[PDB]
Amino acid sequence: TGELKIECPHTIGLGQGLVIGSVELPPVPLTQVESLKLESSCNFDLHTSTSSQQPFTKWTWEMKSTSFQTKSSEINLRGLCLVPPLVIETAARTRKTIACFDLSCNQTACQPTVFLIGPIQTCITTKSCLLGLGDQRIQVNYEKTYCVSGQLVEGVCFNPVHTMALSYDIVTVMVRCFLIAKKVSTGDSMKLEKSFETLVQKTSCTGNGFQGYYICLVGSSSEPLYIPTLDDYRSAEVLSRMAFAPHGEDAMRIIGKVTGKAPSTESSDTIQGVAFSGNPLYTSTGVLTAKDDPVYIWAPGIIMEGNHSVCDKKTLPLTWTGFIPLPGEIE
Amino acid sequence: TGDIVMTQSPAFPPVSLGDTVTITCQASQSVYKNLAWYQQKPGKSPRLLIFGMSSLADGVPSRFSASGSDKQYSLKIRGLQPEDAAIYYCQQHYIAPYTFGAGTRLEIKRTDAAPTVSIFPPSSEQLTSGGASVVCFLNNFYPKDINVKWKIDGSERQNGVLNSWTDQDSKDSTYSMSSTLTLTKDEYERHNSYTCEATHKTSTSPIVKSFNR
Amino acid sequence: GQVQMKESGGGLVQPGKSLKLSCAASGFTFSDFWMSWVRQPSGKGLEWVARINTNGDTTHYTDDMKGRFTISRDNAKTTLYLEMSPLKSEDTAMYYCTRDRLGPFDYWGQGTTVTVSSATTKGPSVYPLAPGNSMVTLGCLVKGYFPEPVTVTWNSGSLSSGVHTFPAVLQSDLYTLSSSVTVPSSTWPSQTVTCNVAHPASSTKVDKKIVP
Amino acid sequence: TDTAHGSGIIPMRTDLELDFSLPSSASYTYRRQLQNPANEQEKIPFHLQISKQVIHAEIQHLGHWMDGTFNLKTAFHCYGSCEKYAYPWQTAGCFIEKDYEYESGWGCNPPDCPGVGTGCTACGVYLDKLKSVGKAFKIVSLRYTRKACIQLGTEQTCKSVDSNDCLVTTSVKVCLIGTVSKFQPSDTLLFLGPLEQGGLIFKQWCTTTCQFGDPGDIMSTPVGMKCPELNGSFRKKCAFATTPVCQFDGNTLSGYKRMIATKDSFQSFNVTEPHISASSLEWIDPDSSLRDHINVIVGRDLSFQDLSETPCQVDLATTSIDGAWGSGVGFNLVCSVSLTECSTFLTSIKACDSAMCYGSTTANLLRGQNTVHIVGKGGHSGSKFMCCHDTKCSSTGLVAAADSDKIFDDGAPECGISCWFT
Ligand SMILES: *[C@@H]1O[C@H](CO)[C@@H](O[C@@H]2O[C@H](CO)[C@@H](O[C@@H]3O[C@H](CO)[C@@H](O)[C@H](O[C@H]4O[C@H](CO)[C@@H](O)[C@H](O)[C@@H]4O)[C@@H]3O)[C@H](O)[C@H]2NC(C)=O)[C@H](O)[C@H]1NC(C)=O
Ligand SMILES: *[C@@H]1O[C@H](CO)[C@@H](O[C@@H]2O[C@H](CO)[C@@H](O)[C@H](O)[C@H]2NC(C)=O)[C@H](O)[C@H]1NC(C)=O
Ligand SMILES: *[C@@H]1O[C@H](CO)[C@@H](O)[C@H](O)[C@H]1NC(C)=O
Repeated sequence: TGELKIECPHTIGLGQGLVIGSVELPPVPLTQVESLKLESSCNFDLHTSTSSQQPFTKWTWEMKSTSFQTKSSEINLRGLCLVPPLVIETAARTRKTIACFDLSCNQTACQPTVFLIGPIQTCITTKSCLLGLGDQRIQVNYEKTYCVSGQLVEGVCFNPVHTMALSYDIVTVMVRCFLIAKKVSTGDSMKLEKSFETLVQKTSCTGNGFQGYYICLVGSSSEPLYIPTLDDYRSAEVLSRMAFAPHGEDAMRIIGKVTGKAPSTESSDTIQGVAFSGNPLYTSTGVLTAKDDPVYIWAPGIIMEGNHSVCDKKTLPLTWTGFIPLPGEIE
Repeated sequence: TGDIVMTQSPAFPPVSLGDTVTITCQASQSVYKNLAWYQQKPGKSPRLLIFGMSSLADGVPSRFSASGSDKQYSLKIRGLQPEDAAIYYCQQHYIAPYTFGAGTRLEIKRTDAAPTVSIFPPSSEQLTSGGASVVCFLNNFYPKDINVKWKIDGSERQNGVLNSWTDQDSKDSTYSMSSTLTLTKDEYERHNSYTCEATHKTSTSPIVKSFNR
Repeated sequence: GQVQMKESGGGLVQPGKSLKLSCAASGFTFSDFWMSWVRQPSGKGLEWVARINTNGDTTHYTDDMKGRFTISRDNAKTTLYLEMSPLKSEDTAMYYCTRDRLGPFDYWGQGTTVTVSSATTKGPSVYPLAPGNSMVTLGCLVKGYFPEPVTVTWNSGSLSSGVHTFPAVLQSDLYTLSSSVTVPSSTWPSQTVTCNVAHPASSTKVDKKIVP
Repeated sequence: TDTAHGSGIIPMRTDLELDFSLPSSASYTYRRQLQNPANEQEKIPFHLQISKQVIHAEIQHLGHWMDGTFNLKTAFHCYGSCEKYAYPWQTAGCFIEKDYEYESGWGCNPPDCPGVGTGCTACGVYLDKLKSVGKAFKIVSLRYTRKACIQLGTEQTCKSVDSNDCLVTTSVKVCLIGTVSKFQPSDTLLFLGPLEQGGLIFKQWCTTTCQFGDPGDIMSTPVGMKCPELNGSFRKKCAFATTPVCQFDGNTLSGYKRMIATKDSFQSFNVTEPHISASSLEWIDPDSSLRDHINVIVGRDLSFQDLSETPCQVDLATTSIDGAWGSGVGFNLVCSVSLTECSTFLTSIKACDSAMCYGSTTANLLRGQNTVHIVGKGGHSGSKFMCCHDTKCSSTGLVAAADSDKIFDDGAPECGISCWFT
């Protein structure tokens, strides 16, 4: 039994906050990954979006005798954290709970990371409940916070700044973000990879057309944070940490550079990365930055290219976990 | 006056490049930690090196350090470079008035170099003024002990000559000297040949460079 | 970002006239530090002169200049001033405006020269030095100027390598110095080497092309 | 109705010199009555009020202290060189990489790559979860100031006495000469939270050669990040027919973790009324760990004739009481002090009874009515507390039923054993 801890605040407050928790489970063989279904015995209202079938290009490597053979094909996965637009943003109002997983994989095995997001009211209704994923049971524990006004962060009770203007103590908090595909008809407002390129590039990249955004939750509970929100200091912070740690923040053995075709029907290579063996470390899921219409990739045993300074064959991860410093008061 | 005196010993013998050096600064009274070290390159402005007797100033290389006991402090430099060959001062700021020191100048010890001598005749623009001036340059030599001598048609001339010397270079640790023999047009039109001789320890034979009129 | 301080207002004054020095500072909060003036004679040690606090209600001076020097500041323009009473011959030095940290001085400016003498300004004369191989050298003579200093550059100052500006010599109220430059024989007289001389007091600006 | 609760009368046959050692968070109140040696009935008041110590420290902003987590990864390649490919640790905030370029033998080789001297084994140590934990400042210079006020006869003079200054008048001189300080230059003050919570003092704060675990290893300077090196060495652990993993036998805990572990081994300090700017840090030390040496001297040429014409008249009356006479409860007395024939007059009022005086309060009275509060502790059941000046007291008093960081020295003769347990 794994443990997914939810830190519950003393009050609901302004209504629009969500609780979030997550746990990384033990390795399962690859052949079992396509069968994985999240089950819930919990007394909450599961959003059905994530358990539908979702098309991915599977990209894999084998030793050959540069010394690699890669290949790819299109498959359907279910239960992954591909959250539709507005679902997280309006979950406090709809009273919907999002439960989904990401995959961190080597060639032969995957560690699912289960994410649970939902309304703060769940803390009134629920002390503990169970999720299942394949053969693993997950104990969700809702636990009331030691603090009076904030959250337990690095063993310290902390409340961040709230005002919209400019004016403190500084505490480093966890941020968890989910990639959302969202197109507009006209212009470049949703061209997410262009935002990264302005932050970390010298010269002009021609074709990074992916349209979407990240939706993030800060700490154990917060209102959703949209990335990018141009004049928000927290958005700026998350983007900068993404730009320097594109596979998130926290033995794996690097083998070499690999390329491949995504989707597999492409005549030439559209993706690159670094093949590895040993313990999976980063998530193995992302989207090509080059296509407006998302091309989703699952690349077990390969760290797909996420360096924003590169122009071609790069990706954005489906989920991203890191840390940002927040100004506020320790109490 | 009842002020504190900061004894800074000048006239430090030259030291080789890349070695470790240490300059001392003695005080007439214990100031305990209120000591600052400064660096004044030749021609440039002073520069704060170390404050608080142990704290490096911003923009100072990591090869600098300072310490000291009661009224006896030191400044240590490890891995000498040709740049940091200048004058160093120590200032106490414990009790008013905040006084400075005397100053200690370093000297990098390099290999002996031969001087690049050159002579220049008076220009046509200077002849309009009524006087003449012969210039003789001696650049990029070591050590600083050098001698110059002027010859007019073989005869010795040791009056009306104005010469100056430059400090040690911050790039190759060499010295230079410029001598100028000033005369009038009435006297310049009487003689034909002018010679500029130099005597340096790099060669017992004096180097000669002359020109005719 | 970067800290930059420049002095101005110096020159030559008669022995018994007044003079006010200015100093413009930038790159830091001027209204949060103590300011101070420190002068240094020709080839002598440093000498603290005055000190002012943030607003300007507390000013420290030396026991020598009893009411002769007056330090002031303007936080609106980030400027430091030093008004001087009728001076004497013992005040001829170079004055620096420093950022006093209640003790040590952590930043020094360029420094301006103040001369207190009964002499008159004299205009310099720039004379080129033509050769008379492998590495040719050229000269530029600045004769008969007063007072110090002068500025000598080569081709708008983009010849810092191989340059040698020599200290001037005083000959009965008339200075004179010379500069030496070294360029390869393939550049001269293939390219136009120009000597630039500037004298602030006499408002002199001479650019001479060195030709055989 | 007056009572013998006067101040210490001092005949001015010789000069009056005094030495003081004021604590850091202490305010002194020394008052006497200087007597003319030619007339017993000619006395002038002398009051000396010294405030607390104000510490002014010109500091250098070191920046923010960062806390991170240790992580190690290994990257293996069969052909090529180590300086040919990229690694995920090279793009982190702080990273140190040691690679075994061209050192591919056969005992450390995996089941793949049957080659010798052609592979590459890179090892990367990086730090993640970088979050600020405190702010650090470095002391450049120190300055101590105290505000002093004197009251001699009818004259009143105040000044902020520095170390290089003295309050000098025609008859009184107050100088500040020495200061024993807990702080000294080149010290590093670290504030974990806000200013009022205090901080810690570090002497060996690393500046040039910082290592992971030292105080000040990871710093968030305004120019950018300043990452340290590691305290340890790398090694390649490998088995037969397995990919060579990379080990690091060194320090894993960060500088903040070790500081939290041995926090009790560092010097602590508190601050009160802090004022920090881009160049200074002013505060009053409440721990009373600093001592100031003050020299006061009053000449005997006081000219008692000039300081006697039109003295300062003071009338008072007790108007309110609140508290208890028990030793520990305390009481608060309200006095209506009326100052006449003087614009401003610095004195002090005491809450006295038939025998003793259980409290005092120094105030600079203005011409007219003045409300003065006096705190007191002690007294008996039938104690009728009254307001009192030097000698004159109020007409009536009040009775009750059922430290402050001030020092009072008026030279009054205290009651003996007759006032103990009665
Ligand atoms: C992808 O990642 C997975 C998970 O990280 C990884 O598979 C695992 O590998 C380990 C070690 O390689 C396996 O561990 C074994 O566990 C059994 C359980 O009883 C042990 O008995 C075994 O012990 C023997 O082997 C050791 C060899 O060094 C000896 O030290 C020991 O004394 C015993 O002789 C053994 O350690 C583990 O079972 C798998 N896990 C799964 C989920 O299959 C996999 O290697 C990674 N894939 C790649 C291609 O890198
Ligand atoms: C991210 O991508 C850029 C571009 O490929 C890499 O930048 C190059 O890095 C090498 C070695 O650090 C330098 O010699 C080049 O000059 C860089 N080129 C450019 C255009 O910046 C960068 O190293 C990559 N980051 C990684 C792999 O972490
Ligand atoms: C700071 O104040 C606290 C208050 O309880 C006290 O315990 C502590 O000793 C003080 N610090 C010092 C250095 O005295």
